Amino acid sequence: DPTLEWFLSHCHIHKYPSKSTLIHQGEKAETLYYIVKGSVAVLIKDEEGKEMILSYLNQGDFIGELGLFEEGQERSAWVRAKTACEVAEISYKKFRQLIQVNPDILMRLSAQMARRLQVTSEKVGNLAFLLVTGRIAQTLLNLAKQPDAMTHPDGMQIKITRQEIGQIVGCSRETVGRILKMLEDQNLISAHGKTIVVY
Amino acid sequence: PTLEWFLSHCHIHKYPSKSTLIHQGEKAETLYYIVKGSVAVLIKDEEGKEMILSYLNQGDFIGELGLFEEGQERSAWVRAKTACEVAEISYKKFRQLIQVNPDILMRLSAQMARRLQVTSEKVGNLAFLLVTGRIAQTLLNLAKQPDAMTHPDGMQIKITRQEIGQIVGCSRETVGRILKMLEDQNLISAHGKTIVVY
Ligand SMILES: Nc1ncnc2c1ncn2[C@@H]1O[C@@H]2COP(=O)(O)O[C@H]2[C@H]1O
Ligand SMILES: Nc1ncnc2c1ncn2[C@@H]1O[C@@H]2COP(=O)(O)O[C@H]2[C@H]1O
Ligand SMILES: Nc1ncnc2c1ncn2[C@@H]1O[C@@H]2COP(=O)(O)O[C@H]2[C@H]1O
Ligand SMILES: Nc1ncnc2c1ncn2[C@@H]1O[C@@H]2COP(=O)(O)O[C@H]2[C@H]1O
Repeated sequence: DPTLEWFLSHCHIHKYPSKSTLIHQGEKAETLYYIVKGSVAVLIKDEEGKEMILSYLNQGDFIGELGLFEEGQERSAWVRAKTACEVAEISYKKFRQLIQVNPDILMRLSAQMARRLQVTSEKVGNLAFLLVTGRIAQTLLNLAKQPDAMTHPDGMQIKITRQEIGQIVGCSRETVGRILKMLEDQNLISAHGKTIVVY
Repeated sequence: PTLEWFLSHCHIHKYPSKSTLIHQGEKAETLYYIVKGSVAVLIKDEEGKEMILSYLNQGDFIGELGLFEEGQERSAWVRAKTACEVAEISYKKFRQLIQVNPDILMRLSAQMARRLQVTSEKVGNLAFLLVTGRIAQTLLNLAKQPDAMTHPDGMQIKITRQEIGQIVGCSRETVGRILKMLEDQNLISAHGKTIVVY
């Protein structure tokens, strides 16, 4: 749309190959990003290097916004390219001028921030209230209802590794393996290889 | 100044302690601002167990999450801790104010950003730490707040075992047992409703 086209005209755009890191946790934040094309993962880590995926973000999503509103902040998480990405970037200083010219661009950003708070708060609830089986079940269901799901005779077919599931729900790949076997035993899914059919 | 201006467009109401300002699932059409008092933001499970997502205080916006897209529900319960004086304004009126001076939206968004940082950390804590570790980190977090008092042995904080339980996801009895253990390990001290984090 015209508002995003205008905003993007003020950005400089860069390509990140798959698996490259756009944002490192702890970096001093002075830059806003916007995904023109591609997908990323937002990750945090514990003291042993275990990773949890806080969110995937996709085309049309802003990234690196959390430092915009107060000076001297650090990046709160790592952001890694899941595919080749084309990403627009703009200094906080320039973005603030754009906001004065047309606050609709701040409305667009803030809308995403609000949704992220909602979704992350839901995740808190899931971790606090659900067991690992329930979190894995809900994750498989949510992934089957995503745009990139594949139609299957028996339901919706998804592509995700045990490692990635573990990183979403907070458990080892071995634990994912055991729970997935349990779910197939219950005739709720089938596991082919890296492919899972959610009935 | 800009706060004064914003408030002149609001209707201000009083809320006694324990009263619910916002109920989860209600249609969101209104923005609030805490002029005085403190609140807790809470979610519930299927068994009625409650978890505190955040405490908010004077200067905090509340009920902001439905502002940017129509037909959304309140995402959580917000309950008065102390009695509160709360400014209220329709989403429609607020959207007009933003066009006059977007600094009011910058202030609100600054809070959304902080909340996402905090809530994201909570996600990590729940995923990575056992109950003892979560209680420990909670004490550490409280010790960092502005309302924490300096003490010869560290920072003194004020919180109940029920509140800690609601924050970390465990019973008040579990909190009680673990605080005793943590004291034995020479990491904290306790006294009724007051805790010193070494
Ligand atoms: N819970 C979350 N949901 C979605 N995106 C997030 C979340 N936490 C952090 N991020 C993104 O990761 C970025 C890391 O850099 P910033 O903190 O500047 O901005 C952050 C957000 O864009
Ligand atoms: N509580 C947890 N226990 C184990 N692994 C976790 C936890 N939270 C996140 N993870 C990550 O999820 C990953 C799943 O695959 P891995 O076992 O190879 O590595 C795991 C960790 O990096
Ligand atoms: N994770 C959180 N941290 C702080 N405040 C929150 C969080 N989740 C919800 N809230 C507040 O609770 C309110 C519930 O109503 P809204 O969804 O309209 O707006 C929400 C926020 O103001
Ligand atoms: N897993 C859990 N076990 C017990 N209480 C919980 C849990 N998760 C959240 N809570 C809440 O935390 C509260 C701490 O005080 P109560 O024991 O009175 O009531 C508890 C519940 O409402």
